[PDB]
Amino acid sequence: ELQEKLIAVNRVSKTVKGGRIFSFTALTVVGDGNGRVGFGYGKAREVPAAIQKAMEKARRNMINVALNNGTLQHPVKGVHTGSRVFMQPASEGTGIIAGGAMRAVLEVAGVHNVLAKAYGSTNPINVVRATIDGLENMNSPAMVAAKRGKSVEEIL
Amino acid sequence: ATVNQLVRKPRARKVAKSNVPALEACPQKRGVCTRVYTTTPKKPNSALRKVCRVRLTNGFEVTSYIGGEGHNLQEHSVILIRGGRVKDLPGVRYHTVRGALDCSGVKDRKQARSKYGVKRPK
Amino acid sequence: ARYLGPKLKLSRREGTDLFLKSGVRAIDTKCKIEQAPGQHGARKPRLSDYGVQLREKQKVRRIYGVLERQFRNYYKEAARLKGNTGENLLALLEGRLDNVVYRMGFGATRAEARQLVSHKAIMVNGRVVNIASYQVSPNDVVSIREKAKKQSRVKAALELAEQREKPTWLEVDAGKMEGTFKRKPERSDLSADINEHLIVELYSK
Amino acid sequence: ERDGLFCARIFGPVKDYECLCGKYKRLKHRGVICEKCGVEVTQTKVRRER
Amino acid sequence: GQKVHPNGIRLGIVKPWNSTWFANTKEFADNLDSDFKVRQYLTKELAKASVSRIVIERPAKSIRVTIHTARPGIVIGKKGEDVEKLRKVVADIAGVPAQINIAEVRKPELDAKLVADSITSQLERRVMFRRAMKRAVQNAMRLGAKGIKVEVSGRLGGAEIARTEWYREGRVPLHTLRADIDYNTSEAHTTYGVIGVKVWIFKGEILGG
Amino acid sequence: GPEEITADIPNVGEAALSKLDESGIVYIGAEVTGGDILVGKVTPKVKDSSLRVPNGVSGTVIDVQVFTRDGVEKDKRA
RNA sequence: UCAUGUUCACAUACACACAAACGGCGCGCG
RNA sequence: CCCGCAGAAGAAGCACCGGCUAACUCCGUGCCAGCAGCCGCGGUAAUACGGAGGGUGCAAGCGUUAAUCGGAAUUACUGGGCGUAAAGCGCACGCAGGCGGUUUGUUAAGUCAGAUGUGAAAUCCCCGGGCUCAACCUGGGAACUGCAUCUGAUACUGGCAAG
Ligand SMILES: [Mg+2]
Ligand SMILES: [Mg+2]
Ligand SMILES: [Mg+2]
Ligand SMILES: [Mg+2]
Ligand SMILES: [Mg+2]
Ligand SMILES: [Mg+2]
Ligand SMILES: [Mg+2]
Ligand SMILES: [Mg+2]
Ligand SMILES: [Mg+2]
Ligand SMILES: [Mg+2]
Ligand SMILES: [Mg+2]
Ligand SMILES: [Mg+2]
Ligand SMILES: [Mg+2]
Ligand SMILES: [Mg+2]
Ligand SMILES: [Mg+2]
Ligand SMILES: [Mg+2]
Ligand SMILES: [Mg+2]
Ligand SMILES: [Mg+2]
Ligand SMILES: [Mg+2]
Ligand SMILES: [Mg+2]
Ligand SMILES: [Mg+2]
Ligand SMILES: [Mg+2]
Ligand SMILES: [Mg+2]
Ligand SMILES: [Zn+2]
Repeated sequence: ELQEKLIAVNRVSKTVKGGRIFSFTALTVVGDGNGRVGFGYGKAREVPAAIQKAMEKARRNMINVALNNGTLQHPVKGVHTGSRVFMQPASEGTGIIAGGAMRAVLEVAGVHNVLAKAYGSTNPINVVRATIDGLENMNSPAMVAAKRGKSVEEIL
Repeated sequence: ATVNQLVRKPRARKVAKSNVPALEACPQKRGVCTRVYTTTPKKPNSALRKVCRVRLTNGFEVTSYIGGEGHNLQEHSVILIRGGRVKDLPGVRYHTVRGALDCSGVKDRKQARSKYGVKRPK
Repeated sequence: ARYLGPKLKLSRREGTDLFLKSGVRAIDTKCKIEQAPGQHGARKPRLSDYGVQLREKQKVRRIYGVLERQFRNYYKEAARLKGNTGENLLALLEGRLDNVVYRMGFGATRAEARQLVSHKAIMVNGRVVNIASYQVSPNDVVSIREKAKKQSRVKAALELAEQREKPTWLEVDAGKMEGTFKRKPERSDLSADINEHLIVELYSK
Repeated sequence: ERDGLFCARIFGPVKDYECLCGKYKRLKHRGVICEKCGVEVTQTKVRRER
Repeated sequence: GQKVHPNGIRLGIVKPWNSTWFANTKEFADNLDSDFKVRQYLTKELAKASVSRIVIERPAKSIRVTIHTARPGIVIGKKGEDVEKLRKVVADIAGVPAQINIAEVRKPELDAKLVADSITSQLERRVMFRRAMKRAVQNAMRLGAKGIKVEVSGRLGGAEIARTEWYREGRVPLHTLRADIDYNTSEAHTTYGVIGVKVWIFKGEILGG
Repeated sequence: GPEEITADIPNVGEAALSKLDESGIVYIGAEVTGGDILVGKVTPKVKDSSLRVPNGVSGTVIDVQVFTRDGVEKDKRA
């Protein structure tokens, strides 16, 4: 029921006539454990505020994913700025074999058995972006049947 | 990239040089201190770091850091050197081993004794 | 090959009760169970993922009394075996002979059980077995020999066990001092507080 | 008192949607059965049903 | 840049004085000294009973002190043992007949001195400064301050480098003279040194004077 | 553990507490209405369980009485 | 037309929801 | 291997504790002495040097050095790029080479399918068995992704012939 966890919190600065202005960025990710996942990127002058903003953002604009029995539906690639990610469904009991950020998003989503790798850049924000894109861009056998105008048994 | 190109001339594995080529894939090596002196560190540090130019058994003339406070070294003193750089001194790639052939262990050390060739007090 | 040190210390560090003492006297009375071990115990830095996994692993290892090489080996074997790795690992740990004797109730602690096994007090299928790591198999009867049957410690242990909760996967006779290892215990029968999955991940990084 | 006329593992948990042994306190665990005391984590409403 | 004291900049106008007596220049310094002594004593004695504002007013060779305090019951004591004792000690210190009155602070969340003291106590007992300050501001806002500012300064969390942090909520118009700005200060004497607390509480904008 | 009577009630501000004295009992002659706290009792592990005037009723508080066990401390309303 | 500025050295970094209960004994109103 | 004797008796160290990385305080020194795998630490309050206490990790071992693969999608066949980050020959012509629109026929080299032979034993893996357990030994399988030969399919690619 909307379990959420913060991946990374990072301090960033702007410079002004006076001196430096520090601020914090919090990348959180929430999900219901049944398919729905949404990430949020909050920024505030102090960490707790940043985290709260991130949580609110994440809670809205979540996204549902067609998950098959607590794992992926087919091997899926995902790309974004630099973070290019590969993730493959694996047999029940393997557990989530997945990096950091990646592990978080998958875990909140509710996938229990995946083999992932983050290629390219591993910038948390981008990797989360990639993972969510990859998860979304994954249809189920119901969906493919609907698209092609067939029964699921014809497709298998 | 094109398979034809690869077929003609395949991809060269990147032959990585060693950072300790005087060892010649030996874990240590014996040498004779040609000369033992102090030298100034690189830019964000101040010290007088002890170092010795050593003629190795296999011909090479290296320079080796000498860790620990105080040492019994001079010319014609057979010592064993090991792999490891001092980031700090430019061009120094080897440590002397404290507690071998002709190097004493550090005095009054109670911690990391194994690293400094110091026997267990009682 | 054995941990030779304070036991409540181990428990304090982990957080949980590892059952390293007989339980006549409560551990809160025997030690400051609330306060963590050392000069700087009353401080809780936020623990990393690695750290948390390590702490749990330590907990299980301390509970059973397995050193690291042996534990790693157990994990490897469990992984090799078919089915779930964590479940398998727990089963192996339970299977250990010292653990089995403790479950049966001839030793107050696992330490006591281990000592008995070492000293050749315990026969598995009528053969004095000496190894604590000896894997007991299903349907294996394991019994106290008569010379150790006269041990007041053994009888005391039995009384303590009678107080304790009996395991479903063993059957033990207090007068005969013999127990039949009927089947390797299931995970639902074992304690839920152990998160074997963390151990598996740690040994899979 | 467990296995008495109110035992939370016979009938069900007392707290609103959370378990007695303390191990689980969130809807994610809904329907797990613990191994500290053995209670099922579920709607406390069902404590009047069973 | 260095701000003028809001009480001293507001005296007369919206704010009353904490001392109200006449004296010629012969007796003036002495009177001041007596006030300093008694005030110091009173704060020291009733620090635990939370004491917000002593108001001294002496007519006709006699002093009338008025202690504004969040919890009078502890200031008065049962049977009036402590009030009586204080009266007598105060009288001896002054050298005139004393009279103590005790004003009950109904809104101690809207009192700069009280807030500062609470924050200081927490700081002394090693709470997280930021958390304590946040709690103080939120509480005042909830209670209905038109605004509040709190500043803490120096060796925060035992950090080697000193810094000042401040939180503001609502409006706190310092340049408006008719603005009823309550202000006060305190110091937490921690193991790492002194840590200063300043607290402004904008009650609202008085138009009568 | 043992309860206290106090003005230091958690989770309530001077908006209500203005009618209690410093001990934790209402002033005599306080005029009161629904939800006014008459007696600021609190329970450990702190819970604000205090006597509030029940809904609907209203009146002037004409008197209070205080009763205490042996070996227990008084207060200035006692 | 109007050059130059010795060396190093810049922290703040985590609970949600929850508002009084059940039986005698009485008196009284309708 | 078994039995008996005595008595806790004869038997615990090594590294680390700023971050990565599990584990923090005090004293000593004061850009010195020193540390360091990386980033760095030390100029008078050193959780980074040295000592102490406490803790953490391994344990009859523990550290350091060397070396290989991994992480390194960092030689990218699976699985990289080339406007500005390293990277498009200054531009063309052109032999060897690489690739080749469309139709039909034939062939069967590539390709595919099946069979036969072989691919030593050991090793790896699986189910067993024996050493008290393990390591270790060991029975039987599986695997040994290969290679050769023969017999088929004509889709595609190749050859030859015609368009
Ligand atoms: Mg410098
Ligand atoms: Mg061993
Ligand atoms: Mg691996
Ligand atoms: Mg000025
Ligand atoms: Mg010049
Ligand atoms: Mg310059
Ligand atoms: Mg740590
Ligand atoms: Mg020092
Ligand atoms: Mg060191
Ligand atoms: Mg100094
Ligand atoms: Mg360090
Ligand atoms: Mg040190
Ligand atoms: Mg590679
Ligand atoms: Mg590249
Ligand atoms: Mg350029
Ligand atoms: Mg060019
Ligand atoms: Mg060009
Ligand atoms: Mg063609
Ligand atoms: Mg051709
Ligand atoms: Mg052919
Ligand atoms: Mg066997
Ligand atoms: Mg073979
Ligand atoms: Mg053709
Ligand atoms: Zn539970």
